[PDB]
Amino acid sequence: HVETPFGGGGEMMQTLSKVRRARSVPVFTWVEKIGMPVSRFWNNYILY
Amino acid sequence: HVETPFGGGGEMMQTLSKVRRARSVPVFTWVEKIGMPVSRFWNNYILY
Amino acid sequence: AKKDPNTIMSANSSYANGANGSVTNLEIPAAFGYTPDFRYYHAAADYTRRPTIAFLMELPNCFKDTDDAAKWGGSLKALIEMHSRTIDGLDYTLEVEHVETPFGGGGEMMQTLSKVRRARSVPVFTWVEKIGMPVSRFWNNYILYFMGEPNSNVAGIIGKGGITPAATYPDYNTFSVLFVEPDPTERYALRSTLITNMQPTGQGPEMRMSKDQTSSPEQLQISQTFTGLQMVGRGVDKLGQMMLDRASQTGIDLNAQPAFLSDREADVAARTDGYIDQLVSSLSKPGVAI
Amino acid sequence: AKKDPNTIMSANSSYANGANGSVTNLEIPAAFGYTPDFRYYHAAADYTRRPTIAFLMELPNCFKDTDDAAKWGGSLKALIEMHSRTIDGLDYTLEVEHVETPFGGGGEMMQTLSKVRRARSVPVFTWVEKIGMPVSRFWNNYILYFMGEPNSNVAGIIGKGGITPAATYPDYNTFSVLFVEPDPTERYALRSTLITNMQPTGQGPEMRMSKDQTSSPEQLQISQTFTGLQMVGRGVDKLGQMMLDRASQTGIDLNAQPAFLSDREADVAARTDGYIDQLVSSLSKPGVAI
Amino acid sequence: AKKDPNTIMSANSSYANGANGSVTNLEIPAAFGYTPDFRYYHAAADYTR
Amino acid sequence: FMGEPNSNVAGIIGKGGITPAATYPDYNTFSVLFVEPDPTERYALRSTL
Amino acid sequence: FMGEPNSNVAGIIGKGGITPAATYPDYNTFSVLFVEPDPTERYALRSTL
Repeated sequence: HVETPFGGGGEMMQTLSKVRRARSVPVFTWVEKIGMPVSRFWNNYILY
Repeated sequence: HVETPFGGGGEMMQTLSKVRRARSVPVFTWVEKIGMPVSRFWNNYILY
Repeated sequence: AKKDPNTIMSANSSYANGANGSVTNLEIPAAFGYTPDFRYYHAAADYTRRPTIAFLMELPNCFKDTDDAAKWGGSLKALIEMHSRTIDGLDYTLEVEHVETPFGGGGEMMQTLSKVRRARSVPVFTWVEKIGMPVSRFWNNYILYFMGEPNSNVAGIIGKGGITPAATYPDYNTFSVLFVEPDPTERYALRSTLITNMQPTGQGPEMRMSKDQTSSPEQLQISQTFTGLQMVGRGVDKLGQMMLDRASQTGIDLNAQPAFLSDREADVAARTDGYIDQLVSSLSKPGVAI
Repeated sequence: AKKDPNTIMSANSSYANGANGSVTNLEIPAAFGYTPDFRYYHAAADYTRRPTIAFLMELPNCFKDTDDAAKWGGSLKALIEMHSRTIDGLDYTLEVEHVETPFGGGGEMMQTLSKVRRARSVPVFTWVEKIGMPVSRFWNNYILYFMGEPNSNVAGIIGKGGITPAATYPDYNTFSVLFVEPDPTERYALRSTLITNMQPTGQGPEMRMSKDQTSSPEQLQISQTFTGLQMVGRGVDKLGQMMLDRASQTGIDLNAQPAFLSDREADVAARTDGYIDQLVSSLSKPGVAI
Repeated sequence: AKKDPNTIMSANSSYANGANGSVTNLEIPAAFGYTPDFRYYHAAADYTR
Repeated sequence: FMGEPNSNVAGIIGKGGITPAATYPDYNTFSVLFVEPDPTERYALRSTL
Repeated sequence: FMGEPNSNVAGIIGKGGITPAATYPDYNTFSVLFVEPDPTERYALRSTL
């Protein structure tokens, strides 16, 4: 919103300005297995 | 108020200047119900 | 029970000039020398501070232009003098300033007096709210009608016709108070300060609202701060002593006052079922042969 | 306490001719030789500057043609002497100028005395503004009537009749002031100055206006610089000492002055709902027995 | 409260000619002499624009 | 002869004419001598004042 | 003896005939000697003037 004083008393008049939305940042979590397949999968994905 | 020295000793003279009043910023609180009536109501209110 | 006749200053003079009550000699052999002496322990009795008494000395002239100025004055007097839960902010401590100049190069300094000053008092009264919220009403309306109104910054009283000019001078909407610290017996004044030009500064009553039905209802306390021009010296000590000379206590006993209940109400008597009624009406009276 | 008898000049003479108070002896050893000596620490007490005093000496003759000369003179006197918040711009320093020729081709030079001059004083008074705007009105009307008027460039007083010729002379619309810089006790005058031919120059009061309802009302600081023509010497020192001998301080004790209020107000005493009133009327007094 | 009767100019004359409200009397003792006097503190009320 | 809880002032002061110096210990304090005697109670072995 | 805030001048000057040299330190200053003795309070281990 935006404000402007409604007289000198200390009150404000508010006018809608803009509306937005949040943003997602996904984060997954795993536990390694015997032989470390998860780390191999992701590292080789990135590398190749 | 305002201020002006009454001599050099350290006493002070004050004169009334202005009067103002505080402001209200209402804040309601609710608890969600089966379905999601409150969240749906408010989100759709803002959107439409 | 006897003490050294030189324990009490023979006459209040020199630094003790103008004092009201008895003062210790300050020349009796005191402790913290080679050894203490039990012949002079009466002089080791110590000062202990006591609560301050505040007297209203003047009223604003704005009350005259209102209706029921008597009520306004009475409520102001009661609030300042009797309802005061606490009072703070009083202070007239001294302060001294010097200068420096090297005395050679070793690290020794020479000093010469430059100025002497004094501290300021910032009165702060506190109260606890009563049913009907009378204190908040009183102070809010004082500020709104005798000082200013937030939206226009003009006193509401000016709406009434015939308000005299010179309503902007402090005496139109300011008052005075006299503060005295007494001795334990409340017969002699030990300190005083005469502050004038007082009216609220900063915040007023709290004025907050909220809903929580599981919360326990709570008390309200009112804190207000005031302006002030404080005066001290021997002229005000005499005034404080004169004010405290009134409010004498001769003939007063707080342990022989009559009970505020003189007797049991008439309904209790009407009931006729209790301790005394058993003896009066229930038990038989055959006489005692035993 | 005791100090060396030779600390003070035995008699004021040579460069101390005309000095008023006691002047330290510069022949006593100082602290910056081989090593400071504690026997001469009294003479190390330092000079410390104290505020100057303004004494009005003469009035403009234009006051005579006005409706009330006493009011104009009293207002000018109070403004110069008692209402002056600060003063600045007094200076009578010396300044020496030399002519220089080389003493060979290696860099040396012979320097010879050529001239000696003195600085100037530009008094600047400042005040703080009061209800009704008396100071600004006083100064603006002074400039408008006893000095030029912007639309005609002629004095407003001459609108009247009978103003004598020679109205264009300094004695018509100028005054004089004597400035004295006293000692800590204000019994002896250490520095002095006598400036004549004084009237406003530069810019008068501010006189600007604006609208803003979200900004707190503000004070008005008034400044004014004046013309002058100063004198300094020993006759001026005698004049300053003669002024300072007056305004005696004997009998004055500000810690024993009576309070500006001697007793509580009559309306305050009429409410009978205070601290004293409860004792006087509310509580019973059956006596004390034990 | 009580203040000295001479605090306010009784009549608007001399340099106060044409003044509308109440103009303080300028011959009252001020706070910047030898010392201030508490009997004349009503006359120290300041100007606010 | 000591404080009273509600007012914190001695009740004796309700009698006018009580001299000043009522705050000193001699007004409202006393003294005692303690002795430890021997079995025959003729000689003092320990004492305190 | 030192100063008064409202005038920054000693009140004693309100009498007559105070010495013109009243502004020197010997007028309103004193001296003390500090000594630290031994356990027997017979010898001065350290001193300060």
